[PDB]
Amino acid sequence: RKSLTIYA
Amino acid sequence: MDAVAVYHGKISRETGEKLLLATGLDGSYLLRDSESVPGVYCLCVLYHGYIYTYRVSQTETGSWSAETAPGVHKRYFRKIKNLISAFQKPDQGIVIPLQYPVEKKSS
Repeated sequence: RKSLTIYA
Repeated sequence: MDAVAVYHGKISRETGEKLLLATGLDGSYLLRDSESVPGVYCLCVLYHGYIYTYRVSQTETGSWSAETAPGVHKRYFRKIKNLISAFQKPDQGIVIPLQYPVEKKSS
């Protein structure tokens, strides 16, 4: 678990 | 208006991230209702175990545009379905072109 999202 | 098959509806950014992760197929994508930004949709994409989200909203002209990384102009589409269809090919200002539609309980 950490950050699977990066957005744009 | 919202004629999309991959519309999970109201789901947290975490749900959409876990969904794609489970699939394990690059190019996969889905739709989610931005919590922090009500009224805006987010297109998630699977790539290298990641979930790229793009800002998709309808302007006052009744058109659907996608907001990606800088250096890439936002194209204006007449229909939301046309947007997903355009992202099904390379050179579209994204990390990777769609390839595995994450249907919402219809696979």
